[PDB]
Amino acid sequence: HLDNLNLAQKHLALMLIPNGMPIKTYSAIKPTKERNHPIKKIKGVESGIDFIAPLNTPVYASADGIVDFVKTNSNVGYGNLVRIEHAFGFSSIYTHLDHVNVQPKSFIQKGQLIGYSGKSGNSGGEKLHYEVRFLGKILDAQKFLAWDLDHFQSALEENKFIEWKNLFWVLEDIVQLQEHVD
Amino acid sequence: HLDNLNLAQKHLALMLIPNGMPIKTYSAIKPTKERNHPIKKIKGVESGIDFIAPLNTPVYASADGIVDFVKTNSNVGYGNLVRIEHAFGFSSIYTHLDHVNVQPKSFIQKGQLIGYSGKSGNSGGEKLHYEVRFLGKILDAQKFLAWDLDHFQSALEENKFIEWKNLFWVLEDIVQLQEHVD
Repeated sequence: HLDNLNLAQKHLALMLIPNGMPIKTYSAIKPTKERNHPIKKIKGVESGIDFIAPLNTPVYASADGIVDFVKTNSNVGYGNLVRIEHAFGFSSIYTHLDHVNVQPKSFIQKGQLIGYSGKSGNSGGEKLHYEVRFLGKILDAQKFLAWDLDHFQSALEENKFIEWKNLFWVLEDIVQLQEHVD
Repeated sequence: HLDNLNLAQKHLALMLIPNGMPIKTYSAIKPTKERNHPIKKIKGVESGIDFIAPLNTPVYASADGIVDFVKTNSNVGYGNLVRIEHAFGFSSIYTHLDHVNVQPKSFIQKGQLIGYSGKSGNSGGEKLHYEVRFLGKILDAQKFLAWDLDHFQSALEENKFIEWKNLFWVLEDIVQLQEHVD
């Protein structure tokens, strides 16, 4: 069934689950594993990815959801940050920000501006730190960056801890309900 | 706009956000405020509702989501329980269960069986304890019990802490995308 998903299922998944790039301009992308981790201060921690980008680069939500946590005047650890809760257990986090433009409890639309990149906290310089998690579990963010309508299998290969078939069964019942209402 | 929502928005909201009764058979419904709270052991705690029902009554998910936490062999506090995370910050919890039939990380469909009612923990007898929350904040569960297609304003009157207009703007963009794909 993961090979024969319909377009309605694909479009719905890409509104609800993080996908694509959260920033339009960057000079480099590097895993956080390869620098001193913002909290643990050692290399080798599986912890998402950093977009090397100049101060004040706009940062955009990677899927619909709700803001559940922000830090707006912090210069320690992750620094200023936004965490977005998405459907079906996914979350995305955006850190080291210069400025935060959304409030906790605010509903979020995919592509909405949520802040401006900075160097706050233990950043190692001007960059956006980005993580995608599933019930708090760290995932390979690159698989979600590369996920789009023309590359739909990308995120589905993050399959060890996520039961994608069962998620798409749930989404099929949502798409069928709207076809019945058309 | 909350008066002129289309049917596609209404149907989508009722798949994603808790609504209706999580149990088919009960003798009484009473707020948990009116009994000794499972944890605090005093009256007057705003804490959801209890369905007075006999042991082994099946318990059903009130919306689509993901199981984020279970207790399966507990006889203290809330007892055996399932917590379901829904989209847009909502959660539902089902407690005092005799048996739990879902695992953490499992995707859930609205109406799916999730366990069997019991008297586990500080239950005060055979009952299902049920709570609906928004980013961890307790809500008036009766407003979600009474919410359905023919009574669509019911949950929308829980309006003090939830920006329903903004939520429905987000849902409108999902419904428009599927109309464009039809």
